[PDB]
Amino acid sequence: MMLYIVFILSVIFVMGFVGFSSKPSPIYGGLGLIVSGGVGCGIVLNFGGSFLGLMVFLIYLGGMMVVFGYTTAMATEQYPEIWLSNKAVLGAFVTGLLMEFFMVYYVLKDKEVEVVFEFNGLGDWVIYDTGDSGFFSEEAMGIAALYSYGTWLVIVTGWSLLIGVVVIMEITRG
Amino acid sequence: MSMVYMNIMMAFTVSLVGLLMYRSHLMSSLLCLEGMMLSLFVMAALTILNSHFTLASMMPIILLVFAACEAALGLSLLVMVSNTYGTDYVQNLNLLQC
Amino acid sequence: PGIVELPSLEDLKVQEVKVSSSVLKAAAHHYGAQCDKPNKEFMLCRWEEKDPRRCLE
Amino acid sequence: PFFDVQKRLGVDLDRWMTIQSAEQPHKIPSRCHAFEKEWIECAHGIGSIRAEKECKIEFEDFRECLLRQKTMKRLHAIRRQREKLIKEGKYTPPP
Amino acid sequence: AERVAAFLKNVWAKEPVLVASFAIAGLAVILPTLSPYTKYSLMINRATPYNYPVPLRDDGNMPDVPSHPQDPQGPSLEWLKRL
Amino acid sequence: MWFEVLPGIAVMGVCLFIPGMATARIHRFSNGGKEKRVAHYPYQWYLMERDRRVSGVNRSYVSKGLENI
Amino acid sequence: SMMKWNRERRRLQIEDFEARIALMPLLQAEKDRRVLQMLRENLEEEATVMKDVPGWKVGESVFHTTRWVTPMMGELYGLRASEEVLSATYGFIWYT
Amino acid sequence: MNPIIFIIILLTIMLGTIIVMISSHWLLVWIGFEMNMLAIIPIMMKNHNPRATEASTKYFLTQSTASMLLMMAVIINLMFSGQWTVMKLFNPMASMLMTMALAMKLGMAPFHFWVPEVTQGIPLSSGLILLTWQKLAPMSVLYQIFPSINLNLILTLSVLSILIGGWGGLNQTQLRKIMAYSSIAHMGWMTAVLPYNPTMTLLNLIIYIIMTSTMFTMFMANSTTTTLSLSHTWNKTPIMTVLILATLLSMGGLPPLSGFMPKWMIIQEMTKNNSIILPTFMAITALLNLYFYMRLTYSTTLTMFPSTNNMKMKWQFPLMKKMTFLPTMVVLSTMMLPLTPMLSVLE
Amino acid sequence: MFMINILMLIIPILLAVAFLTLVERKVLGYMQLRKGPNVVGPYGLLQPIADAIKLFIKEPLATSSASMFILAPIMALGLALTMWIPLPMPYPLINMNLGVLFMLAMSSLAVYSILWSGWASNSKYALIGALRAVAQTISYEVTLAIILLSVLLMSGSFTLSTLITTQEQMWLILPAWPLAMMWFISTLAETNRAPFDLTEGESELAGPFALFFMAEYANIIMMNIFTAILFLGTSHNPHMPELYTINFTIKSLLLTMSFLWIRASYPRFRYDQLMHLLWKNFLPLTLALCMWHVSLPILTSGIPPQT
Amino acid sequence: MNLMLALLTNFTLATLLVIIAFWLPQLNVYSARLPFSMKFFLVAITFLLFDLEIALLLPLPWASQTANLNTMLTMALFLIILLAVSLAYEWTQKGLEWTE
Ligand SMILES: CCCCCCCCCCCCO[C@@H]1O[C@H](CO)[C@@H](O[C@H]2O[C@H](CO)[C@@H](O)[C@H](O)[C@H]2O)[C@H](O)[C@H]1O
Ligand SMILES: CCCCCCCCCCCCO[C@@H]1O[C@H](CO)[C@@H](O[C@H]2O[C@H](CO)[C@@H](O)[C@H](O)[C@H]2O)[C@H](O)[C@H]1O
Ligand SMILES: CCCCCCCCCCCCO[C@@H]1O[C@H](CO)[C@@H](O[C@H]2O[C@H](CO)[C@@H](O)[C@H](O)[C@H]2O)[C@H](O)[C@H]1O
Ligand SMILES: CCCCCCCCCCCCO[C@@H]1O[C@H](CO)[C@@H](O[C@H]2O[C@H](CO)[C@@H](O)[C@H](O)[C@H]2O)[C@H](O)[C@H]1O
Ligand SMILES: N=C(N)NC(=N)NCCc1ccc(I)c(Cl)c1
Repeated sequence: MMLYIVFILSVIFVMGFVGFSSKPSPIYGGLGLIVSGGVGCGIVLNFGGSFLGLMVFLIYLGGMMVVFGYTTAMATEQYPEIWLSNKAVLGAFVTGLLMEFFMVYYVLKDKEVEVVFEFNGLGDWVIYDTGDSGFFSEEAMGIAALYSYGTWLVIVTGWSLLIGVVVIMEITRG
Repeated sequence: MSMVYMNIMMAFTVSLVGLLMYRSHLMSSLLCLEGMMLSLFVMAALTILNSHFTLASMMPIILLVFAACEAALGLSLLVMVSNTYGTDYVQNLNLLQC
Repeated sequence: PGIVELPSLEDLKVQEVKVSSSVLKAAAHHYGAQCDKPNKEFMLCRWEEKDPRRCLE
Repeated sequence: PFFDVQKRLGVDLDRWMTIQSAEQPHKIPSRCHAFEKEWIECAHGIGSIRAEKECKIEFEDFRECLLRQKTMKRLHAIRRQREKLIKEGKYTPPP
Repeated sequence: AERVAAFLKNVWAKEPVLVASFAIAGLAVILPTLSPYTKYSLMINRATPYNYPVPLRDDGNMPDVPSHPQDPQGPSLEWLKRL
Repeated sequence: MWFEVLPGIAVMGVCLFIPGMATARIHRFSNGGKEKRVAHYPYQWYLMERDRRVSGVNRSYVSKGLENI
Repeated sequence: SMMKWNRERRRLQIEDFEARIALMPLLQAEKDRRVLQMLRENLEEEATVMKDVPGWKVGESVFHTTRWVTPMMGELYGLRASEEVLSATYGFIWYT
Repeated sequence: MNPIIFIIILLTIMLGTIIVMISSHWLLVWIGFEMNMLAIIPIMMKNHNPRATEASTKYFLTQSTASMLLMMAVIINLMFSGQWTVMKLFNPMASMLMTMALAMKLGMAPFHFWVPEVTQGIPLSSGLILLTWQKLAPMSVLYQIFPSINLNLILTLSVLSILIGGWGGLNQTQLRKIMAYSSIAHMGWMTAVLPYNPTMTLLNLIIYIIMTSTMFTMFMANSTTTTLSLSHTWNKTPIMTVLILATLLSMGGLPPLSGFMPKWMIIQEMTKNNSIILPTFMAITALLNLYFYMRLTYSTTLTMFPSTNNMKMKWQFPLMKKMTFLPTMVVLSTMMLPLTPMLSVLE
Repeated sequence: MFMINILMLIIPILLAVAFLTLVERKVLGYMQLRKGPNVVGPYGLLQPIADAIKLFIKEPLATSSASMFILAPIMALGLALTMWIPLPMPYPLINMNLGVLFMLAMSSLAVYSILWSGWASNSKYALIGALRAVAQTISYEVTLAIILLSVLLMSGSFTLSTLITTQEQMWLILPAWPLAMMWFISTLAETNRAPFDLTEGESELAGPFALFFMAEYANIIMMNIFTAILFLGTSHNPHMPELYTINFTIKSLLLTMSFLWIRASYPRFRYDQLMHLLWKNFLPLTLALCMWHVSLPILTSGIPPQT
Repeated sequence: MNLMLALLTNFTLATLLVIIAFWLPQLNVYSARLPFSMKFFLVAITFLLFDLEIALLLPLPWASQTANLNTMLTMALFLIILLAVSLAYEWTQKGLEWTE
């Protein structure tokens, strides 16, 4: 049911993580992280994080992960090894995949589960806020406040990005 | 806790185990490091959004910006390693054994 | 911990304003001028009591 | 802070974002604003050693608002019992 | 000064794109402090009512607080209408 | 002559006219002949959901006026 | 030209926002009764369903304080049909 | 490196640390570590060689992993308390994750493996920053979260570091590795007393920094990175050998020298808390460090090792290295015991 | 009802792309003192159909990774169609509160099809050509995003239909023609169009081919539709929405035709020269104009409404 | 639901077009480092760092609605200037050159 959409996305989130965490060829590992990034945006979108969700797409996927794939094609792998052809990768992938399914089966059967810690299984919708009738996006108001309240955050963040340029030029000059 | 936190916490653990159990490519371990950031971004965003902590809405963006800058530094080190040995294999980074 | 006291279904009953939002929007400016006093008395109650059960009247 | 430069200079570098009951854009309140306020006011100035014991009621209420574990557990109980009775045909739900 | 004008002519001949960039960037930094209209930006933003204006409990000692929206006391937006 | 370029431009222009014209007429058909309601903020969604309850048929675009007073 | 039009757009926004402010007391009055009616309705069904559960007290608060606490989504729509719950939870996020 | 860039990068290393020390918000603490780590990598890489690239990469992976774990602890703390204030954490799992993250950053055993390798692979000046200034930011966080730290975890980390640091240094002939293992052992003393009296943690940290800076400066003055190279000092700068001897005996904790003071006060604070077995075990285990400090004194000052003919060419030129603050640092490293009560300024 | 609406967008987009190939050939031809297609159907009107059938029954002529060889064209075509769903013409298919950000986010993903097809080429030299194309594309993404932000400081929001309101009285090209100029050139470089068509240039110094071609030509139309909305806003009459659609289509056609006009008029940039055009010319001006457009509404008291 | 339907339609159609494009009747019976160039790597990294600054500027249209315009304008310009300084540094350190 669509009432479990956030949970279903979170399940797909984990499988994508088991994908690249078992570490196939970095070409495929990069693909697994991209799928998890998109699914991670969807989870954030369903909690009212419209701007935050789109930043994952714009910055994490369209920026960072593009640079990761660019670097992989240039300095790591040019031709991917067949996926899961390695034994450890296949074993690690299968091991993680089975753990996720056993988690998902029990939480859905009992509507709760104790995997080390206690988790409710009624659906994430139950904790949502019941009153909202403002004429603005609260997420947008909070993010916009970076320029009024977060003067100090802007200074240190902007400085660190400038030092990022300086440092990387030093590192690579060799 | 709510049901979503189970899988988001699991995703971080999966990527942490991935990071701590190296294979050969240094790039593969960098991807696990960025996977850890992704799960942190999602968990922080969910907590902040659900609680309606308005001013904290900027925090996931700051986390994303700084972590991307850290990843850029890591990628630069990877290419310098690759220039030295022709691969990003971590077994080559064993000179300081002695 | 105790029991959340709730008003009975009968204490909540009232005659509704069953007109659409374009009707309300159209009349909003005269409505604010005409019905200001009971409206502001209600909103004062809500922000002072911080409890919907205390401002039903 | 290790060095409390902010208080010494009176400058607010990062206190504005430390708690959810602080001032927010357009007075948008957090969901647990009233619980955070009560706990903070109970614990103010007495030190964490004392507050851990003397403000336990406010903190337990605040943690309930934050994660809603008891509320979800209670709902789980009522739903689980309702499914039992309906499975036994002893209960018909109203519209 | 003459050395300043000779420098400006040189860059204008060789790097007009950079000269334009710096001139535009300089105007952006300076003009807000010289503009008589910058003060209205503060006032207009403050005059936009995003949340509900919660009324005050009347204690009998608030002659400056209107009792009705159409009473004369309180902020006026007549300056904004004429803007 | 150059005006023999027009027939291909006309076909292209008709192909690009269809999406906008179709969306507008589908919106009117699905919303009682009016523009589709825009709800970008919680306040507008709240009014639309109140309209759905007030409509009596579960359609936010069915409006009740003073006849319901 | 942009300055003039944007100034007029700011005046048009203020007028729109003031229409909302005029209606807010009425909408707030309705929202209070709707929430309390739903909570009261959920309370009738709990009394029936949890009648023979040992120790259960019906409508017992989980909070120590007696202060009114805004119910979360599962408290109001806990026992209602899935279509209504879906609209109340994801309708706005999913709208076009 | 351009001299102006080197200054700006050094100031950024300091600024990142300062942000950690003045912040009340956990995000700013995390930012301080991120900024600090970004700026330190270029000074590890500055000599451009495979060893410096391996050290910078090993350092980056360790610190990045530790910062991810720190951000986890922060987010878990937010979930269970709804606030970001830098103080005690409000969840035991968060406390373990932050403690482990900070132990990794400090290079405490069993997260110590990177310290000897990274220090060996970078220049002496960079190792000086790594083993002194970089301890400030993590220790200042531990100073503020210690009420919520698991006592068994922190004392286990301390005991392991004192053992690993002591044993690891016995097998070393490289001076940078000797300093690395010496650093690991000294971190253990600092964290062992933290649950009882953080002031004594600060005292140990300050004195350790002073003696560590002295030794690195004296190694830099002569460009010595190995024991055998250091053994040529007597035939060039005899004064330097005496200063090295005095400083090493101080780092060994021998009275009447300054390095006795932190061990002396830590033992006092632990005994006031009826901790007797642990301080005694620590003091006896620190004899391992004294052994390989004494070994260096034998080959540097108390015996004259064989020389080389080309050394005579060195007799004709003076020391031109800055040796900044060395005369002050060496006197503080050795002659401060009579002023021990001055530790109250750190209260 | 909604699925009909989706198809009344998808199908016309593909048909418009098909006949843009004819219009391009005929417009280029007449600028070259010739005719272009005029035999295959009257005035060449069946030429796109013959080309389409021909390409799809051609032999589909080893990939270094089958999954990525197939992913790249699906990504290209799927993303290209997705960029159309928030466009207000005048009503969008999906009305997004952050439609401008959505288009920026989706367009940033399009570079993966270049990267993946370079990986799947199984050739060292094709991978290098793909990486050069990617570097060009991301370089011009920088100015496009900053130019867009500058314009939105006059509009007030990320909603695409608000650009219509912002230009009720006047086109945004008048207050922002310096940005319009760099925006227009940036779109050419972003779509690898002449004089920025270095992939086809540097390279020469069936169905799968057709699919990539459709994706690129759909992007070309879409970018010029975006340009029309961004800088040449059409007035919307709610009782006669077709009036908006006619005027806005004409502007988009003319902007698209000017892409062909430019291809016919100039030689090609060198790779290093088009990099300098961005990093040393456009980006400095874009940064200065971004500061200027942050200050201007404040200093004129012309800040737009949030909503 | 509508956006999910649209996305599923777009990519589902793209999959189908690729399918028939690869399978029609034919009628016949019979990981090193890629010649690594450092300059292209620095373009990608420079794009990344500038992209993160753009992420910080995107809120600006909303930030202009604040009453704290004095602070907001100063920080907006400060961020853009620091972006310009980054470009100026790369420019003067030969980071935008394609020779050698
Ligand atoms: C090194 C592993 C790295 C991956 C980390 C993975 C994420 C870890 C998530 C930790 C979040 C759960 O944290 C845990 O939640 C439960 C839920 O009440 C808390 O509560 C639990 O212990 C306390 C004990 O007084 C009580 O509340 C109760 O007995 C029990 O429910 C725990 O005190 C807390 O430690
Ligand atoms: C290493 C870098 C060295 C450079 C150091 C520069 C430090 C700059 C510190 C900036 C913060 C100064 O101090 C802080 O400023 C802002 C306004 O500017 C004020 O903030 C003001 O606007 C916002 C909006 O409400 C809120 O924070 C608060 O309501 C108000 O006080 C703070 O009340 C003041 O404490
Ligand atoms: C857009 C919808 C279009 C609908 C059109 C439907 C028409 C279906 C009938 C298609 C007939 C194609 O005809 C056939 O195509 C294939 C394309 O590789 C050609 O090629 C094929 O045959 C040759 C030998 O003859 C083989 O070596 C080759 O490997 C094989 O591909 C044939 O030479 C041609 O005879
Ligand atoms: C490398 C670091 C670069 C940092 C660059 C920072 C540049 C900042 C330049 C402009 C900063 C101030 O810019 C502008 O100045 C005028 C001064 O009258 C202020 O004042 C103006 O607006 C305020 C509203 O707040 C009114 O009360 C006032 O009457 C009006 O004159 C503006 O509020 C401010 O927006
Ligand atoms: N570049 C041009 N304008 N001419 C040209 N030969 N284009 C390519 C031809 C083509 C490709 C795909 C399809 I579908 C169609 Cl219908 C036509």
